[PDB]
Amino acid sequence: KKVTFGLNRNMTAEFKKTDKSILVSPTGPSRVAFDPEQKPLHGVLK
Amino acid sequence: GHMGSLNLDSIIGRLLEVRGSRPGKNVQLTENEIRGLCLKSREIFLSQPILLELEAPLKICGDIHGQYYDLLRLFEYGGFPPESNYLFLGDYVDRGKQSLETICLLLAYKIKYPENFFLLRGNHECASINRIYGFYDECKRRYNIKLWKTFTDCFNCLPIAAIVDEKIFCCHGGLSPDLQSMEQIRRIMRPTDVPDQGLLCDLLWSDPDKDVQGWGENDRGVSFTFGAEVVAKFLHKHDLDLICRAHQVVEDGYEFFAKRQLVTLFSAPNYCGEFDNAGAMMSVDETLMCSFQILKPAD
Ligand SMILES: [Br-]
Ligand SMILES: [Br-]
Ligand SMILES: [F-]
Ligand SMILES: [Mn+2]
Ligand SMILES: [Mn+2]
Repeated sequence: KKVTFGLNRNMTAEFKKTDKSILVSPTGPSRVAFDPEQKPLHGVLK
Repeated sequence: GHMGSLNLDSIIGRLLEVRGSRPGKNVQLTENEIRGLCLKSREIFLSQPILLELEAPLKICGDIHGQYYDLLRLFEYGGFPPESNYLFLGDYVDRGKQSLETICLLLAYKIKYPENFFLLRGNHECASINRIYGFYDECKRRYNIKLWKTFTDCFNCLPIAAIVDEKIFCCHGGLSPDLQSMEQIRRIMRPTDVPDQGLLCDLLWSDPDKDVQGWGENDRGVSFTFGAEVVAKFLHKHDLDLICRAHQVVEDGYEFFAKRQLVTLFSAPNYCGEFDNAGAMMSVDETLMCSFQILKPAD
């Protein structure tokens, strides 16, 4: 009644086991993995 | 800035450092750093419900089993917390080579983003199981037995199920013949071990099986299998749309059951070197539209 599946929106990243994990980054190796001051927009726990 | 006794930001930085390293490199935290992760996350677990009621948007992940660099790939591809909200379905430790780094990063994100990052209990977050299947040996080799017991006491406080926007029921294993009211889950007191039978056991251990009409006996030696009719009746009775569970390796990283009334997620590709499966996570947007983000081995 509410849940639906949009499988056309699936996305797949291929990788070799020996590849650096950063190499699956959609925007490349300059993306910041962790900013200790970044806050979440809003909680999802009720 | 302010450090804090847990030295949390430093721990996360060191765990994430190896994004730029050859997969397999260890991150060796101090014992007291790891104990801090266990004790603070334990307190957070007990402060939130054992039956988590969550809102979308959310990315849901299946088994990891110590494949730390696949966990890092999942975050790199899905977005590092808090860029995305995460719910994991259990089985963080055992089988793989780096259960330690895996659970430590997960506990650290739990502490860092406690309203946006969630971990359920899987059947391997249990001392009688991870004594045998690898986590104990890893703790003993790289730390000591006492730290393993500290993890156990933490795991005994993990929540057990989650409901997303009153429509997606999530747990590690599956349904139980004793699960009749959600209140029965809410009444489970923590800390608890996983019993060898009963509601808590089945939530962590049971499997769907299209070849059984109702409830069958499970090849794992505990708990049950349940057929498509059991799923249909369960969803109908609780006004739910979907069961989201993990616990079984699936070739595509996700796998539907009973006309998409149930999905199995599994997020450890090339599972412990024995299978050639992809790993996936389910992205649930704010309309409860579900899609899959997949890590697919090539080599
Ligand atoms: Br001891
Ligand atoms: Br089926
Ligand atoms: F999200
Ligand atoms: Mn399992
Ligand atoms: Mn598993």
